[PDB]
Amino acid sequence: KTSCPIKINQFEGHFMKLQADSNYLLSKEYEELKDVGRNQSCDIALLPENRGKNRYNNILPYDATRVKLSNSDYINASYIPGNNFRREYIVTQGPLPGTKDDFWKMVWEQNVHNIVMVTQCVEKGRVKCDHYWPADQDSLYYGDLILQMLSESVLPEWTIREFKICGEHRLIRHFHYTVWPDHGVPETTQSLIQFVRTVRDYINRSPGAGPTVVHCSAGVGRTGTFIALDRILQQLDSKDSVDIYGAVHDLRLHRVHMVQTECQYVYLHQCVRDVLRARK
Ligand SMILES: Cc1nc(C(Cc2ccccc2)(Cc2ccc(NS(=O)(=O)O)cc2)c2noc(C)n2)no1
Repeated sequence: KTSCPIKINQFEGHFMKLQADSNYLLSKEYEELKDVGRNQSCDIALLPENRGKNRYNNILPYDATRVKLSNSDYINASYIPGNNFRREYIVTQGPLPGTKDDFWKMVWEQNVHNIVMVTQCVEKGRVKCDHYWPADQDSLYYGDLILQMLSESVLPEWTIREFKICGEHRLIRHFHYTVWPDHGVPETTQSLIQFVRTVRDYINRSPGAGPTVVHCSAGVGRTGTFIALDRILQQLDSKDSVDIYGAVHDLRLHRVHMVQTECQYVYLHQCVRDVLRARK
């Protein structure tokens, strides 16, 4: 099983059916995804060299799909296919104090113009991501790069920041969703749907951009849900039919744990359901 497409017109009843007996058919599909991609080696991520480069020792890129620092080429970051092309996203863990120069190096080399962050830095007193961009308008050195924040706009559920980066100038936009708790789901579908549509709008406005960066803490759950939502919301505009199973499957061929909880998988369905409810 690589794909379970569901006709737009069948979805409400289908999803009803999925949620029956305590999400019983849902848990089965989610369970079926469990081992996807997991036959692949993680050997470079496991070198002694690289140990301090990994936030979490069980969340490592596959050797086959890992992003490489041009060049010790090692970053915890994976290439991810999207609705439109094969290297559409780069997905990474929340930077560490000791890898934030690496992270900006990758951003520069890969021609990234848009970053999506869907974790906070510290949640319930637990560190999730370093505060890896400038704290104000003063320019900062990140290895061989200089970065300056040009603007920060704080909205209730996300904050958009514009940076200028120069090497030894590109404009970068950073879309930070602030209300998605780790291992959890946002409070509403409407919020993330609208954030997803905002980002994609700007992506469309970014001629020639490299991959879009998406990250959270480990770079798998909220990051994987974000991207799966981005992909299906495009399918809802182009197709008779949406393939939530297929999307998550695909993400898993490329990185462990993409969409990391059953509830995140349920939430993807709740999103598609509500969009279609709104249309009807
Ligand atoms: C070492 C070790 N770290 C872990 C963690 C964090 C963790 C550790 C111990 C208990 C619960 C979670 C890593 C982790 C941390 C955060 C996220 N969520 S994400 O930020 O949205 O990707 C996903 C994974 C994990 N959580 O789910 C899975 C799968 N791995 N497990 O072993």
